[PDB]
Amino acid sequence: ENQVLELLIHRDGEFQELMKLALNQGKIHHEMQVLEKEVEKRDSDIQ
Amino acid sequence: VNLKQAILQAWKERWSDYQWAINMKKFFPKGATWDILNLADALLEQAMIGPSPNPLILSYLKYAISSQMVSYSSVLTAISKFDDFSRDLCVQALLDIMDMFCDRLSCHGKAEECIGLCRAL
Amino acid sequence: LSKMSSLLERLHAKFWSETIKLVRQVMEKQHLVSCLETLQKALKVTSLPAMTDRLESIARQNGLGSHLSASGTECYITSDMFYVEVHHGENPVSCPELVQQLREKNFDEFSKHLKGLVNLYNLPGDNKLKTKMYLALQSLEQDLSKMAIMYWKATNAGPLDKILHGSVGYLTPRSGGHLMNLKYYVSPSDLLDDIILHENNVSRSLGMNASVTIEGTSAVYKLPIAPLIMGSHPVDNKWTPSFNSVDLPACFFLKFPQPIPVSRAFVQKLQNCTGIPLFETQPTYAPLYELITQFELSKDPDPIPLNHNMRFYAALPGQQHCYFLNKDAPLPDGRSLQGTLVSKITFQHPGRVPLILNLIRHQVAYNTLIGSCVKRTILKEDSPGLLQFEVCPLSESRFSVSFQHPVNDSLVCVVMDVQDSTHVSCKLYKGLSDALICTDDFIAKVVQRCMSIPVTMRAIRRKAETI
Repeated sequence: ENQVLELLIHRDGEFQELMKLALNQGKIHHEMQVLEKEVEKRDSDIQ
Repeated sequence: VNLKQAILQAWKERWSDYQWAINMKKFFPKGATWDILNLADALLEQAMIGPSPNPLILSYLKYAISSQMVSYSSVLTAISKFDDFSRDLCVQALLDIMDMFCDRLSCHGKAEECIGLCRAL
Repeated sequence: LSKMSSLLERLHAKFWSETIKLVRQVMEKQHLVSCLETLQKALKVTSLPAMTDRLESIARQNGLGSHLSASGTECYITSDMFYVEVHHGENPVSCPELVQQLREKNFDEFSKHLKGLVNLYNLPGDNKLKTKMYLALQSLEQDLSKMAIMYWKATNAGPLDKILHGSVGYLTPRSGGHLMNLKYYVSPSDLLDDIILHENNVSRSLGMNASVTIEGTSAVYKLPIAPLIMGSHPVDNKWTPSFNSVDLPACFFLKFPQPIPVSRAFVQKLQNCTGIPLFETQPTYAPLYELITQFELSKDPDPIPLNHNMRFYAALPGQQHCYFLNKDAPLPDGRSLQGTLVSKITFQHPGRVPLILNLIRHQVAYNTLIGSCVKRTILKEDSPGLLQFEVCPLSESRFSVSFQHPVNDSLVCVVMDVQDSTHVSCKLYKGLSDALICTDDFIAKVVQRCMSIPVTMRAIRRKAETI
């Protein structure tokens, strides 16, 4: 059939977009953790 | 009910021959049997303006000739008055118009109208 | 909606090595795979085998014998053409254009170029006469190059005189898929976009072109294989007598991308100029007003017809024009200005092209002048202004526009007659009881600078109002 051949291509054109989405949040993970560092030390500083 | 003013309005939008005739009556309450007006003469003045005479004025002249209430004498006098032989198109058109209604020359009316027809001829 | 059914079938079947074993057993003992490959070709990961597959698929659609010798160097082989990228002779020229499409992702234009090279040989020849036929073709472009060289020797002016008013037209010699094309016209409206400089780096679609090339014809004709021009006049060109020559069943054709509306007298003066009939059978002649309106409505595509009803509207910054083309006007000959559409021109020897293109230029100029009134703009039933204009032809290459006096009440007629490609004379007809409006030379200069009826009407209106 041919309706599924495009359907693979339709799925093909979206995970490559989704592949960089996981990579984008990888740089994001580094950003979130650093913020907590001063949150915790600040909490101790006010405590 | 001025001749030029009504003819321009008739010319601006394409009208059939009967509609223009119907309309002309509406424009002026007192027709006075097309004598003072010189309607046949007025059409000629519009016709000769262009290098090639427009067919719609010629058709209006034909319709006026068709009605018995338009004298043949006035048309003949108006045609004879123009002359000046500028170009072949105008003389050919006048030749066709003259060829259309000749050979009958029937006049109905008073005797002085017949006398005027003789002078026009 | 078949995705859900496919998922259900997959779930049913999901409850491999066996398949591989079965295929292996079949292997030990068509177009569908090619279709899958060419459908996957568009998104192929950029790499050398991927471009090899892309080129082989392109050859498959084009019918070229797909033969490969390496991963980087490929050869296109067919009956009489042979092109290598990294017959009956060597490679013509290493044109930079094909390298330009090949080095980038411009394979569609590359495929069209290959199809054009193939179409150069759509001939019914026996691979020897065809060979000779293409050899003759060379002779023709040499002769037209000599014509252009002679005209350049005539005067060291700009390419504007080369295109508009000159023998033949501007040259773009054949290179790859683009054939040798001749520029003969650009309209002043098309000349200015949004003042365009006309230096040598002019595009091919900037206006319209006129290609000359060979297609097979039903008749057999005597054509020169060798170049026909060997001696050159100081300012003229003389064609030496033919026969080498032999009765080759083909003819030289001048191809137009789009048809031009041409009057009947143009057709008979065309056979007067050439002698070969343009139309095999007699076509149906119609007044060229509808033809020109349909032609120049195609310069601005729209799927929805305008429903103009021969009442055309024109929008100007200060004026609004209502136009009546007034088709079937009574000419002295008794008929109207009947016209047809032309797309192809037939000719025997390269000595016929200048007069043919001059007549084409005159007809195109007249058609553009007539069709300047043709517009897609609508400003319906506007009581202020809305001047009424009527177009009426008088003779071949002649017409007139009759309209009410802008100030007075009598009619006024302006008659136009086209002399040459860029030559148009103008005359005025006015009543006995009227005032001065304009001069004929002024109207002629306006026509020569714009070539558009509404602009001329605007100029006349302004000059009469200033008085």
